[PDB]
Formats: sequence, structure tokens, C-alpha cells
Amino acid sequence: GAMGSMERASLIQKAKLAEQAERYEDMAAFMKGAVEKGEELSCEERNLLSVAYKNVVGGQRAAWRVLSSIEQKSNEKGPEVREYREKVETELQGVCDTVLGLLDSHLIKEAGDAESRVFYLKMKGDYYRYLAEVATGDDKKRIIDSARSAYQEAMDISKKEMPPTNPIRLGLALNFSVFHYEIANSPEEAISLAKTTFDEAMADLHTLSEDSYKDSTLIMQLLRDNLTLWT
Amino acid sequence: GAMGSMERASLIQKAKLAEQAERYEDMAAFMKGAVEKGEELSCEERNLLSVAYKNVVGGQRAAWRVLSSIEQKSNEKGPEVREYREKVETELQGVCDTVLGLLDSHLIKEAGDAESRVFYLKMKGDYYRYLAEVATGDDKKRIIDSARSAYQEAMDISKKEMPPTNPIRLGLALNFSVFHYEIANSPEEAISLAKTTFDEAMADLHTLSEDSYKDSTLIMQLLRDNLTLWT
Amino acid sequence: MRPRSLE
Amino acid sequence: MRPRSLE
Repeated sequence: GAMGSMERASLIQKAKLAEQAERYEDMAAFMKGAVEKGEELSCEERNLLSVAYKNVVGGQRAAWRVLSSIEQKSNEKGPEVREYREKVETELQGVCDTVLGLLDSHLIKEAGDAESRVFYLKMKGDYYRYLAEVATGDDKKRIIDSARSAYQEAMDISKKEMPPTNPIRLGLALNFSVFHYEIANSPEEAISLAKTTFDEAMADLHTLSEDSYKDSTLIMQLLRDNLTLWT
Repeated sequence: GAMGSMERASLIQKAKLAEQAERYEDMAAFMKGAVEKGEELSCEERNLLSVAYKNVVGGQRAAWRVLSSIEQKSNEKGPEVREYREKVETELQGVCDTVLGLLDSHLIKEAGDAESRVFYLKMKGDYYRYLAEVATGDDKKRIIDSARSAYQEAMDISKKEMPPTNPIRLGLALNFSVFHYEIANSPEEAISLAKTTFDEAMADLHTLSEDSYKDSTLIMQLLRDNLTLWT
Repeated sequence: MRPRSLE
Repeated sequence: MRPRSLE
């Protein structure tokens, strides 16, 4: 595509510049260009891909929720609120389909190490989750199953291959727990997964260095914040 | 253009929705579509046009300053920092040229009342100012003169037609003072204009209602903040 | 209120 | 530090 003429190293360098400039649409276009070079991503490069698209879809999701709330109020006027909510929805769907397409071409297929495979399957679950947030009816059921499946494959590798404090494993469990609570209408599964994840990580903190301890405890605090909200 | 098939009232309604959703690129596209219907803008609609483009160009200017600072550091590596600064610069220029084009086709020509004419000439000065921030050399001189000229025409109408507390007149003087300080290398003209504007508004506050008093004093505090910074 | 997903 | 223009 449009980044085909740029060197892979220049795309990564410009993604970092775009992050510093808070230009996340540019950051995502540069990282898409880097993925489309066909080579595997390093840990740092996977992080850049995730930061870029999380910030782009996060603005879309925030805007969709504001518009959905106004639309719900207006149905308790004209077609304009629905049309504009639909416009933002379609743009958000397009960003999710773009990320899913990168994961399917061919990041997950080539990812053999647990840290890369769990990261990408988690991201697959997250973007199907964002599709599920705006989906209705039977469409919704198949999208929810696609999220659940990706998260479950990621969970099964993470429990076999990573210690319970590994930040990737922790963030997966955090997000799968949010899936269960908000998407799958399974609050008890959400609370059980957050509590078991927190308790198993607590028992493994003794093994960590100061820096690894700070990384793991930061994510554990998010689990605790959700358990406080839910119980 | 792309909004040609949408009703003017629907474009204004969607600009308001986009503001609530913090979707300022969409807000600016809707307001451009509304201007291109060819009719004059009301006071509220002029405000929507200004909010939309100020937020779009404000993100561009912030990103340009981050990239310009990194580029300056790197010249105290490769072409990538310059290329990406140039990309953001060209996009910012394009937004300024779009706003200038709307003012020239044909908002200023049809604006006869002081509140509409001063508003649009101020905006002409502001967008030439944003062009001047990124311009070099002789280009810079002609862009600076275009800003100065627009601001001066706006100032001459504002002093004849508006009281010294009028918020449009106050915001014009604030921004022209910033022009003198930051662009024209005239700090003494900047300080003189901010002080005279503040003192003349103070003497006219007695004429105002509670709501008009709050509107005028808010802008006066920005003048005072700049005089504190500069003296 | 919405729960925290990974930041 | 940069001066305030109209918000």
C-alpha cells in the first residue's frame, strides 16, 4: 500500500516520532506499513503496533459511546443522530477489520514463541471485543464467539508457557475478564478469573527483580480495581 | 464537495454532535460543507467553524513543535525526522489554506456587520499567523504582512464599531498582541496593545450585565496572563 | 461505570 | 514559555 516505498527501519523510526507527537493515526499507518513488509515484529515493534491502534480505536469507541447515548435519549427529531453514529461505527469497524487483517496476514501464522503468539491472540480477542461492543443480534453472537475463541487459545498457551506474573499473561487475563463481564454477560466468570489471576501472581512476586515487580504489580492493581468495582 | 448532498441544517446538527464526540476533523468537514452552501453564517455557526478548525490546527501545531524540537536537537541520523516534520507541516499548511479559502469564498466579501466582519478578519490573521509559525525567509515576510494586514483591518473596524469590552474585539486584540510578540518580533507593541486593551475594557465593565461581565473578564484575564509573562 | 482494560 | 491566544 501507500507505505510500500518506505524502508522498514524508517517506518519504525517514524512510528516512534508519531508517538512522541501524539499523531496516532500516522503511527498506525507507519506500523501497518511495517507489518506489510512481511517480517516478524520484535517485542518493541509489537508494542508500537498496539499503542498506535489502541489510541486510534479508543477515540472511535469514546465517540461512539457519546453518540449512542444521544441516540438512545432521542428514542425514549430526524435521521442525523443515527446517520452520524453509523458513520463513526463504520469507521471503527474498519479499523478493527484492518487490525484483524494484519493479525491474519500473517502475524499469528508466523508467531511461534509464547510471548509473540499470546500477544497477537490477545489482540485478536480485543478487536473482536470492540466489534462486539457495537454489534447487534446474531451478528453479535458470531463476533462474541470469535473474541472468546482467540482469548481462550491465548489463555491456554499463557498458562502452559509463562509464569503467573508475566505482564502479557496478566494483561490477557485482565482483558478476558472484561470480556466476560461486559460482553458475555458472565460477571461471575469475570470475578473468578480476576481473583485467581491476582492471587496466583501475588504468590510468584517473590521471584521478580525490582523492575519486573513494578511491571507485574501495575497490572495487578487494574485487576484489583475491577474486583473493587464488581464486588 | 463531499458534503454537497447533505442539507445545510443537517451539517450544522452534525457539527454539534461531532463537537460533543470530540470528533473535530468531522466537525470541520461538516462546517466546511455548511460554508460551501453559500449562505452567511449566524453567530453560533461562526463559533462552530472556529471551534472545529482551531482544534484541528491546534493538534497539528502541537505535533509540529514536538517534531521541530527533535529536528533542531538532531542538527546540534538520516532524513526521517525532516521528512516527517515536513509531512505534518504540509498537512498544517493545507488546513490553513482551506480556512483561508473559505474566508475568501466568500465569507469576508459578504460580511457587512462589524461582529461578522471582525470575526472573519481576525480568523484570516490567525491562520496567516499559523502559516508564519512554520514559514522561513522571504516567504515568511509576505505571510507575516498578510497576517498583520488582516488583523489591522479587523482592529480598525472593532475600534469604530464595538465597545472596548466586546469579546470579539478583546479576542482580536489578544491575538494581534501575540502576533506582535511571537511573529513580528515587536514585544513592546505587544505589551502596549495588551495593556491599552485591558485598561480600556476595565473602564467599560460598569456598563455590563452579569453574563457579559463574565464573558469580557475571562478574556481580560488572558491579556493579564500575557502581560505577567512578558513584564 | 466501565471496568479497566489494559492501558 | 508560549503566550495565551484566545481559547
